[PDB]
Amino acid sequence: MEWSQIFHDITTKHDFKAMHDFLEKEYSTAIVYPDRENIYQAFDLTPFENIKVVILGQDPYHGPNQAHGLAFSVQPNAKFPPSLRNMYKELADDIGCVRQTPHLQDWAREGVLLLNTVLTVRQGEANSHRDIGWETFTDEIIKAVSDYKEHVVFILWGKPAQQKIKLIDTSKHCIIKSVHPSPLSAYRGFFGSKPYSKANTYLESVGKSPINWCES
Repeated sequence: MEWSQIFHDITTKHDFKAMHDFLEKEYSTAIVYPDRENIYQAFDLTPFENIKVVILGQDPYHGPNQAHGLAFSVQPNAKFPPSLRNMYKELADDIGCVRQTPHLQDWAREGVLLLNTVLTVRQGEANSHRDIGWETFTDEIIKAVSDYKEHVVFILWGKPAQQKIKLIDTSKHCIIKSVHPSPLSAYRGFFGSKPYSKANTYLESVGKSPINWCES
């Protein structure tokens, strides 16, 4: 099973023509992030067969040079997000490594699908592309991962991400949940939650190799 087949099935099931037309207009008319060639970078770097972990995000970062198609990741020489800083602090406390690389392409290559639920945003306007169709698309992605894979870890940070438990078959997959790494919630259960080692313990228990969350 490959993403091309899944994407085709989704675009067959639902009519995305109005969404495609809107995004065409938006990219030619406004400043939309990430760069268009990166909208599906999570999928490009983590082929369907390689998925071991899914981490859900929100919409992309909306500042220059930040977003590049992976949830929570920023490019080098971009403003560094507080949630990512807290993810890295917990990683250092959990696994032990201090990451210096600001982007998460390492994690994607290891099999971590870094899936925003909304895949575009206008510059400087958080949530500007909410409710245009992306949530239908990314729900169907989540469901396809749950349906066609076995023994994947779904890491669901924050209540909105946790609503997606309805799309996940908990008899075949692991769910790790906690509050979100944002400063507004991190001190009430994200720090000390050890999601990275919990994910690896699960993967090892089902005969899979762990994620290398550290610098490569």
